[PDB]
Amino acid sequence: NQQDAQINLQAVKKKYKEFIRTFNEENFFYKYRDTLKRNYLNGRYFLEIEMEDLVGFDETLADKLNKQPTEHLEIFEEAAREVADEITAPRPEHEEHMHDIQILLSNPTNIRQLKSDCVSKLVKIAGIIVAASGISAKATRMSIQCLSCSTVIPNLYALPRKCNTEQAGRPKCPLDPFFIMPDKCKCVDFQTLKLQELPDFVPQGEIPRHLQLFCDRSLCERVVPGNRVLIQGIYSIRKVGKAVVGVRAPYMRVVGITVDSEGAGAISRYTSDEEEHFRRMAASGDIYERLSQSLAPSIFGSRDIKKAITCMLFGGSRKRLPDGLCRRGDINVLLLGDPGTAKSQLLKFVEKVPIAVYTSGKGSSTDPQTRNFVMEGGAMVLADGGVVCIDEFDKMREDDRVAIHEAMEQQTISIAKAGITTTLNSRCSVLAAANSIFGRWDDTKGEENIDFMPTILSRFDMIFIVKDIHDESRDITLAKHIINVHLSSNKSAPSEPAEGEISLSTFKKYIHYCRTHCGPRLSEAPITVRQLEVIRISESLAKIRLQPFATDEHVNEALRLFQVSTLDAAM
Amino acid sequence: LRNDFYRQLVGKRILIVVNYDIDAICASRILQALFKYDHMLYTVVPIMGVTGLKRAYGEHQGDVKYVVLVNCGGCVDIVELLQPSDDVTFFICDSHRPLDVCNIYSDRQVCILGDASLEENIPAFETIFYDLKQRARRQWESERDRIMFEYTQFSYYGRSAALMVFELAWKLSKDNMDLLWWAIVGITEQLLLGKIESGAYTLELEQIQSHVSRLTNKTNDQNTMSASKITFENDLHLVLYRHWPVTESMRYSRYSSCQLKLWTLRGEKRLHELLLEMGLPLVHARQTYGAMDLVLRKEFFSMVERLAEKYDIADIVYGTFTLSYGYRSRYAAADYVYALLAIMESVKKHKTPEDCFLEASDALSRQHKQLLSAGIDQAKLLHAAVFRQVQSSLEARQVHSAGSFFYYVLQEEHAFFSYPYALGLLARFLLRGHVATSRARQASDLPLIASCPLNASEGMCLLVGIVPVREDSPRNFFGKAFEQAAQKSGVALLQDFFEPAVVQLRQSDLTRFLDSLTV
Amino acid sequence: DIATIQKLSKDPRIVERVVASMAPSIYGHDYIKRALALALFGGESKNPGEKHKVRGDINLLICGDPGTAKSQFLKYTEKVAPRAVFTTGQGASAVGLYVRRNPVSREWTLEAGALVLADQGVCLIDEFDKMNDQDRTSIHEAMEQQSISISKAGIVTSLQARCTVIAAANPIGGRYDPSMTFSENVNLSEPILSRFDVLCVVKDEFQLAKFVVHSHMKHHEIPQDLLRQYIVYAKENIRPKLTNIDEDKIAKMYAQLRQESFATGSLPITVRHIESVIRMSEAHARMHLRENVMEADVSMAIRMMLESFIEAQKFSVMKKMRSTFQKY
Ligand SMILES: Nc1ncnc2c1ncn2[C@@H]1O[C@H](COP(=O)(O)OP(=O)(O)O)[C@@H](O)[C@H]1O
Ligand SMILES: Nc1ncnc2c1ncn2[C@@H]1O[C@H](COP(=O)(O)OP(=O)(O)O)[C@@H](O)[C@H]1O
Repeated sequence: NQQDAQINLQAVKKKYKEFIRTFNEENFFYKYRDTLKRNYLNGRYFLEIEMEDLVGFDETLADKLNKQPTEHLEIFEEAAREVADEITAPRPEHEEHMHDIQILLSNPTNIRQLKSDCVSKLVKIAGIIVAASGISAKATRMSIQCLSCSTVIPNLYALPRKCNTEQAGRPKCPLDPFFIMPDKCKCVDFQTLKLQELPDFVPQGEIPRHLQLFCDRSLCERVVPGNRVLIQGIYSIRKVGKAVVGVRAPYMRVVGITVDSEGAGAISRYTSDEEEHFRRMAASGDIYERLSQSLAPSIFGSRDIKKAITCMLFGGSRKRLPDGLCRRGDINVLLLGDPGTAKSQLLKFVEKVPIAVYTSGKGSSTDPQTRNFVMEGGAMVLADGGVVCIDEFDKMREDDRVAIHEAMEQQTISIAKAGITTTLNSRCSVLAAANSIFGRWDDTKGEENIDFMPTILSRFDMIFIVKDIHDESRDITLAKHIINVHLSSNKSAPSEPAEGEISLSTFKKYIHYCRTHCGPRLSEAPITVRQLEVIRISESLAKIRLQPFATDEHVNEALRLFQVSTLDAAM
Repeated sequence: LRNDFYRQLVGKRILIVVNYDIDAICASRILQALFKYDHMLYTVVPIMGVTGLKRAYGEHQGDVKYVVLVNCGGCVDIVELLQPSDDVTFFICDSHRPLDVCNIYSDRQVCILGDASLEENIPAFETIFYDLKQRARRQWESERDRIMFEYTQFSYYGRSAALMVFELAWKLSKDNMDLLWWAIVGITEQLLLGKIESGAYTLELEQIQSHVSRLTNKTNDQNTMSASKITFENDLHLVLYRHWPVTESMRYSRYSSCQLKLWTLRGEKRLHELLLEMGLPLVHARQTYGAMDLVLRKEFFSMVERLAEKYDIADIVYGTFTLSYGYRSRYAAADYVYALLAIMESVKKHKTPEDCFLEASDALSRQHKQLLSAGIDQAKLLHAAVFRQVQSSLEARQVHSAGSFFYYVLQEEHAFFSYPYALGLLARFLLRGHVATSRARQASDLPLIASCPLNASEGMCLLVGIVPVREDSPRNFFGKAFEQAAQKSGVALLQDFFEPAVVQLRQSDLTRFLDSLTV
Repeated sequence: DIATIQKLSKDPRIVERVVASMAPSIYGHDYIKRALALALFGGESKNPGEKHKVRGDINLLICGDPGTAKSQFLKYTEKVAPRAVFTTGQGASAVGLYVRRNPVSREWTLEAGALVLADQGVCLIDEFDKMNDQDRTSIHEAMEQQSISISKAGIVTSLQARCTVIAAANPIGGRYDPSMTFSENVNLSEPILSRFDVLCVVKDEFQLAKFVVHSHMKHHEIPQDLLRQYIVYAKENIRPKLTNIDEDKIAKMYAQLRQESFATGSLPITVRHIESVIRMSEAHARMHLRENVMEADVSMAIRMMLESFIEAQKFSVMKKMRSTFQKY
């Protein structure tokens, strides 16, 4: 109790506690005080605070606090418990027992700026998460048979010479009869967190550097990779010294990160006016052919045939049976043709317009730490509800072309590198893109576009080819569909003014209601076995007209779209 | 004197709160309160121009005879405009100062709050409204040496809007310390010698001081949080000291920029070489003052006041006020007026101007303080989008001399500048740049004119006016100057705004207007 | 030392002045003086709204001969450029040009791709056609979708591509093919060539000998010690855009020459065949600091297409000549 300065107590003595009990303005709302109450709505055992409210009281703690928070934040812990435990009952008549807590703080900086000077010090910076480990273990105390004292620890030595199997007369017991007894112990968490620097601070001629992090109790299970963070930590150490002389320890820990809310993407992890938006357009029975000029909302293609998408994104219905089979609710569609038609950028947009990945061939596609063989998996990762559209089928190795035959016609998945069998499946699908042989002159004739199999042309449906067909009338138009489309690089906003050819995000959630209600069906009702086996698109229209049911031949609208394809394999 | 008039104010009424100004709400919100204080219901006006005068009042052809005038009076022989007056009384507290004597007399329907030691304009009624022919004109013109020296040479503005109301009200058992802050709002609104002159500022070092250095109604126990009365200190009106780092002031400040030449490099080396003499760090010169470490933040002004004595900037010490409510802050009165203009947002909804007026009048409450933060934000970026034309201009030299003044034109609008008064600022930022600094002052001290691209309002060549600097008090010929080409030719001209120095031409009928106006 | 550039290096006379000092080796092949007068001179973001980021890359090659200068092809620009990254091709090219997201643990080192280093720089290449396809996978889509794809490792990561592609390859099966098509003149792929931009060719039939012996007797215009910072200015300063000036003309260059030059070798005409142009028609103002673009820079761009293209088509060679020399 050296009360001249640096006192051991003042904070928990009267001060920080009383600051808490002074954080008080009227309405009877201005509190740092009932916060934890509504934390106690569940037993959260934490609380958030600022770095510029102490300054609202003083100028003396701010500098004294930020220096040795390794002490102050546990002073604050003690203040917290010894204040809050008053609250379990006004007078002595309710308590199971107290418990443990947390306190959480809140100008940014970078990684290439902080060094030997910036040690034992609190900081604000911002980065981008990479990956990190699991949740293992840590305690605060336990004890030993030999003396049975709660093994008090400074920091989250090994019982020197005193044994305490000792006072039995003489008979002695040197050199540690200390069997650590964890049944008496305490317990904490861990994650060991991770960051990458910005894409703005010279990783180009140089290398992008980074460092490791360290967490404690409740702040794991909070953060996963592909996110963007702001933080406060400590520049602290793990090694010792005086390594040709003394090279040593980087890391940090956490105190109180603050993460980002980047705009409009993250309806991913953490309204009914929009339903009124949704439904009064579908009240109009003008969506089937209206949104045949929407899926390419700003450029030309598939125009009168884009109606055939209405079945696929909603899909049919994975109509299980009493018998064995789980039918092909997944169903596949095709494109194929030459470049120049905007076929590269169109599907580029389609990733923007549910969830997938997009490139073609060899570019997805068949650690030095804690001796566990990780395996991140296969191709249902982003596609089990997500579906894809990709080029270069034959333009790909044939080792990773068995899987497609297992993936696709059935999702007949399995594993054989080690000895265990992933029995995976998915509600997924693909489209194909192309630059294979000779296009429209090929499609009418026979069957050699792919130079290995007749299988393909097996379990696929509509054959809609991409061409740059000579049409002198349309030559000038697409000679003029292309300049200001490119030039001024301007086609952003005025596509959304359409009736229902609009509002990509609204469309995303239109759809993620539309299919996402139930397994609707149909009504009672050249016409071959495979073309037939389109019955799944008989099912489709009840999500397209949003019916329960429909009959055969009003939805043979698609047959007018498919007979276009049949000319390829007419005879 | 309205100790006799004010006590008449019990019947029906209107509280006009006149055309665009900060002065308005300052000197009215007081009384939007005081009306329900006397159990009076209040009624208010959005005004944008004399346009608004009778398209609003003409909707209200009644006789409600306890009536305001502020920011107008330089309008008409106000019975001739406001003819439905039979005995309908008006009450004037206008700052639109130089008024004609047509408007005071018929002394039933106006009240003369005019008393001054300048008795020079007496027979104007004995000249104009009274006027053998030859000698009549001899009087007419030889005394229009003084009369037309009024209202045909220049124009200016006077004194407060509710400091009169303060003078009424501190007697009435009312110590609304908040409303004294509101007074200071009105002070640095236009009494700032940086904007329009006080001079007697140095003797209002006594005035409100003696009001409140008098008064600590808790002289012994004043250590509480809410509504601690405000305190005088010698401080700055440098640009927005508080929430952004020093280097933002040192960049975006004019009284550096006029004297230190900062947009170029040697400004910066020289700056560093003074931050040597202060010995401040550079991180510390790039964190918000509220964000920095402390003893530097503490010892700032103590050193800056003195060892800035020697380096071409004499006039950074001023006298000002600043306070908070509790523990979140310490606001500054000067850290507000540049926030005020931020909701003066000239958006193309048609909703924006008036409703933002309601918003701003909702703003000066202690209860309504969240929004002000966004205003501060906007102001900073505005101040740095200033530069968006400055170096591109001052180095490209868009500058036009054009005779016995200096001439500028912008030809592309900004959503920043749809709101007009930017046109005053950039003039007052940049004439310094080249036309003052790369030369002697001989080519510096002349006023300047500023085009206004109207990319939204169909093209109408909006304008504002400017003085030479270091002799400001010599009133603006531009009060008249632009009537020249208007008087010579006249070309689609309007004076639709309250102000003299404001006009509206056609997009493409402006050059010959100039060649007329060159003289 | 700024009195040269601002008065001398923004004319179109500079395609003599700079061409005076472009390739101080011998007189030969005045085309590429124009070419390299353009080649370091571009790069643009202009990402559109709602679609993606579109395009700012250049993509070039010539098919040479053993005895030509397709080895000694590219040297001078190494020192000068704001960014330059050199690699001779396969023979010792590696695949490192396999990242499970397994950060390089202690004394464990594994490596990754150099494309982002000197992003907005170049890959300077001989033996381009020799390299390995699994490296070509990385090398391709930088130029197509402005991104590339690590393939089914722990991560399926990418690598940022705002950059340019140049090379100095060797022919196929010999020395050189005639006006007969160029896929068989040198054996690249097509869907890699779909993203390719610029061309020139070096054959020779029958001053120089006196030159070569004088140059073998060395007993022992632009300034040399600045000339980067001008090209910085051409890569920095002036950047206009425009609507269709008269390029609707190209609905003929599309339709007619799709169909007059119909069936010999006459596919390779596209909007990417002029997106290639679009990258450098603008660049005339990067050279000139124009702030606008007219048909002046068009016709010179067409003089480059007019001249590069005619070699890449069948020995029906006049198909370009009457058809476009009026636009020369
Ligand atoms: N009808 C069209 N509308 C818009 N752009 C088009 C059209 N036809 C071709 N294009 C152009 O084609 C380019 C894409 O060509 P791409 O499909 O990549 O060729 P390839 O399939 O051989 O790679 C786009 O940049 C686009 O500008
Ligand atoms: N048009 C030319 N201009 C200048 N030098 C030439 C030209 N043609 C051939 N040469 C000569 O060719 C020599 C280089 O031949 P080289 O490029 O090494 O053959 P390769 O490419 O198969 O290795 C040079 O030393 C140069 O003098």
